[PDB]
Parts: sequence; C-alpha cells; structure tokens
Amino acid sequence: TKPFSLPILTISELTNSRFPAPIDSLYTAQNNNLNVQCQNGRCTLDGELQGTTQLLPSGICAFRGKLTADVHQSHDDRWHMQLTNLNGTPFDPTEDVPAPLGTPDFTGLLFGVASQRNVVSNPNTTRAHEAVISTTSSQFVPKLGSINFGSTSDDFQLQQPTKFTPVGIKVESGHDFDQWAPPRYSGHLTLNMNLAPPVAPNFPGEQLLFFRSNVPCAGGVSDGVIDCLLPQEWIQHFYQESAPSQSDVALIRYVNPDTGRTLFEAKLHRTGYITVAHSGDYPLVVPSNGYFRFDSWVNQFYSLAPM
Amino acid sequence: TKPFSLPILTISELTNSRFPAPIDSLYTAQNNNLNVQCQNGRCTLDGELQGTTQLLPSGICAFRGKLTADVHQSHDDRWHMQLTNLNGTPFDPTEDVPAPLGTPDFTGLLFGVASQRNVVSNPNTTRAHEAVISTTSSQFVPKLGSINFGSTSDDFQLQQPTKFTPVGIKVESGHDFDQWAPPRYSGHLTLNMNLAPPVAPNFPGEQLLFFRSNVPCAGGVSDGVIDCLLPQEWIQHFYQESAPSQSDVALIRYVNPDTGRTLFEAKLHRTGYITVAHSGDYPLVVPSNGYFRFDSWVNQFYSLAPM
Repeated sequence: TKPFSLPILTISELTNSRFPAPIDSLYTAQNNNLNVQCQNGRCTLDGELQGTTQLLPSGICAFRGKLTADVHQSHDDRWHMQLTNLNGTPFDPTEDVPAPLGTPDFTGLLFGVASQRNVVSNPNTTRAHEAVISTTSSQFVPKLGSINFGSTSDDFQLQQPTKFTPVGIKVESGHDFDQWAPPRYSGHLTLNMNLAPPVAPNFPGEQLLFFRSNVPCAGGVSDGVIDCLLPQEWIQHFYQESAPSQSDVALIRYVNPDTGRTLFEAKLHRTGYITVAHSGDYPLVVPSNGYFRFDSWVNQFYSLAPM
Repeated sequence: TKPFSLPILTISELTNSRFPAPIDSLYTAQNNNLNVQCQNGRCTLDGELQGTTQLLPSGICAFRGKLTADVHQSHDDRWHMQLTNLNGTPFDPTEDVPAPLGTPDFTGLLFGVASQRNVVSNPNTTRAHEAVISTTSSQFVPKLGSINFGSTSDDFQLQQPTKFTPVGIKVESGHDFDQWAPPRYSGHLTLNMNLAPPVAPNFPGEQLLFFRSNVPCAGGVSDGVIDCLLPQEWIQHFYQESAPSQSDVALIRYVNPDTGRTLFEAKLHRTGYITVAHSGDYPLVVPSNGYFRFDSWVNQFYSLAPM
C-alpha cells in the first residue's frame, strides 16, 4: 500500500549527488553507447544505496584519515593519506563496496583543501591548504586504504587527523577530465569490484535525463560539467521512505505548480535513473518553480509522450 | 491529524545547519545568559524557514555573484564581490530577511575558495584560489548587496561570475572567532533586521542541546566548534512534511534501535530548538546507532526526566 513519492523541490533546491554543488539544469544526451556507470548518486527507488553512495552532501568526494608519509622523492603527489571512513571508523577493505563511501567516481584532478587539527601534540593547532588529488595517480588506491595529494604548501604534519574538503576540478595537460570513467579504486592493473551496475536506456526513442551541475575549476578550459542520475535529496528521501517499488518503472510528470499543468513525462526506473522520449542533446526548457511528481507505476509496454 | 515526525538518522548521517560539516557530537551547555540567536539553521516544526536559512547544505556560508572592483589601495580585503542570490536571481535588499540566505551568522574569519568561470570573454576559462572573508570587516555588508574577500593570489578578474565555497574558519590576532555574535549585515553603526528570535531555556533545570561540529581551521589555535540548533536534515524534513505543531513542545526520545531502549528525553520546541534537563557543560555519552524519535505533544507543565 505505502505510496512512493518524490520530495517537493525545485531545481535550485536540489544538490548534485556526485559533487557538492547545486543542480544548475536538466539535460538529456544522445545515445552514443557510452558506459554510464557512476558510483556516487546511486540508489534504488525503495531506498537501497549502491556503489560508493552515502547520505551526506558533505561526504561526496571527501576523505578523512591521517598522513603517514611524505614521499616527495618518489612522487609529485607527496602526501600519503591513510584513510578511515568519513564517520571516523576504521576502513575495512573487505567490505563489499568498490571503495570507501564518498570516494570520487570520475577520472581527473580533484581540487580542494586539506586541513589538520592536532589532538595531543600541540592540541588544537591547525593548518589548511589547497591540495589536489589525481584519481588517475598510481597512489590513488582508496580501496586499499589510501590516497595521495599534492600541494604547493609544505605545511603539513604526519600522524595528525587530516580532512580533504572538495571544492572543484582542475584541468591541465595530460589530465583531461572524464566524468564517465570511474577510477581504478585498487590501482593500476586491478579491476574494480562491487560496482553499481551500468545504466542505459533500453526502450526505442528514449535517452537518459541527468541533473547537471557546472562545478568550480582551478584553471584550464572546462565547463565543469558533472551529471548525476538522481539528486541527493531524492536519495535521502528514498532512504527514509523505503516505499516498495511495485514495478520496474515509475511514471513521473514535471509540473508547474502555479499554473497546475504538466510540462512533460519521464520514466523513473527502479534502480535509480530517469529516461525521456527525445532524440538529441538538449538542455531542458523548464520553469524555475517546476518539479517532478510521482504519477503511477507502469509496465514494460508503456510508451512516453515525446518530450 | 497529520503526524509530526523526525527523519531516522544517526549522528554520523547528520549535517550542521550553520556550516557544511558532519555533526560530530551532541552537547549541552550551562546557562550563562548568552544570547543564542543564530540565523542559519532556523526553522519551525511545521516547516517555516527563518533568518538566513535555506535548504542546500552547499548554500550554507556560500556566496555567489561577481567582482566589480579591486580596492587594494583602501582595504586589505581587496576584492569587492557584488552578490546575487545563491540560485543566481538578483539580490533584493527589500526582502524581509536579515541578509541573502546562506550568509554566515558568526563573527570571525571565514576561510574558503573563490572561483570564477568566464562566460563570454574567453568562455570557460577558469581560476580558483584560497580566499578569506572577514565577517567583521567594514566591507562585510551582505544586506546592502556586497562582501569583500582577501587572497594571497592576484589571479582574479572583474565582471566574471564568481563563487565562494566555504571550507573552514581562520584564527589570528585581532580576529577572535565568536560563533554566537551575528555579524552586522548592513555594516558598522547599522542594526540588524528581520532576525530569527533569540532562543533560551525558560523552564527550571533545563539547558539547550546543540548538534556540534568541529570544522576545519586554516591556522591558529581553535577547536573549530560550531553548534547548531537543528540538523539540516531535520530542517529539510520539516519543510517537506509541514506537519502542524499541536502545542508549543514536542517530547522526543533518544532511542537505541538495536536494544530498543530509550536513553533520555528532550523537549523539541515549536520554534526549532531543543532543551534537556541537566545542569552543567556536558558532551553526551550516546551510542553510534542512536537517534531521536517523536514521542508526543506536551503542555507547559511537563517536566523532563533528568538527563
């Protein structure tokens, strides 16, 4: 009986589930048989988080732990960060997850700030400085329990609680940003495990619909595009509600509450993604006040009205 | 009829409503007749946001707009940032709010990153660098439509879309951090307006209960303490549910779901804060898996069990 629903939230009240940023727009992409397999922002309609997904917006692309080595002699990313879980519990590499929850799920340079606060030696002395994590580095091995970051500052200490706060991406020669290629969580030559599955439209005339953000970039030419399948707020709502999925597809309608009219319809799939009936790359023209509403559960024969 | 409720979330699944950070602990403070009047993280139990409160964790202590001047000759905080609303709409200083929503509500130095992405001239060229905003500066006038930040980098452009992403605080001589003193949103010699009201316990033997975070600090001795009255997730839940407040106080119980037992009880007040029966400063001893549950609406005679 318990009815499925979506939270009532406009575009400007939504957060990207793959990076801590407001959603800027909705976007549908032409089918180019690309492997869409992000690991953050993955959740079933009945509230089961998948991949590296966790509930905190503050946790997305963040790390926690401490520095155990300064390896400038052998690597440019000199600071070796031994990880814990974001809540501070010890990281268990035997957990059936691809990596610690919150780990970034794209290929490129993650720009942010690394900060420390000492606990015994010199209690409450602090520092923080810009830092860059390459998700493509040989030392990006979060599934093994560690990542490295580089920094222009020298002012970091070993064996002190450390946090990485993400801010944006960075583009430079030899480090192209690819939002659709997950990193190798256990390093080079090792395959990823426990991945949330690829998603694809498998109905004639349909395309994925994404919630798009343009995130900050610390130099380089980039539009900063990071597309997620579901807003973080939807994920948080599904986790709370745990409403049973009565079929594999929920029909949702985008509504303008002021005029009361439905602007278009879409399929929200049980495994946590959306398709629309459209052909071509297209940034959606929709009102500021509009939002999706659950309409009904539908079967495998249902065809969408063209959007 | 519609029942009031709280979201089911453990401490480590909660976000501070006054700074983008996980909640670290629960804390009750001795009554010292301090004016507790934060402006972020303010919401009634039936879902009415107050003060500068808005729904996005990404919006808390963030700014958006563009730089219109470089005033290094007259001020150390050289970069003059003309503000918009966080969603990009123009800031209306006649709105009945104390400042643009998301504006910080404490006295001290806010450390983060300022970033830019060009839109016409040199489309999609980008930069980002550490920046510091003094909420006590003569140029901190967010209610008038602008704030200034300082930066060690010189690499900023005028008339380009700019964002400030908060990361932490900074402590230095002559800039002590006071989480309980709101800034002067319209500058020196002007009083604040449209403030969410002060909160205080006004029942014998009661104290406020806070959700405490220790946020990053970019140098200085600081515990980084920022206490909020309600988690952001609770605020987001109340906004969605809009459950009527049947009296001025909801009795809530902190429960350990695994053992099934209630650990202590507290009063959750209609205007969005919590009291407990306790005497003294005290960091609460509670299980990792525990969370508050709504019990019942109570009247003005109800006395809490000692916590």
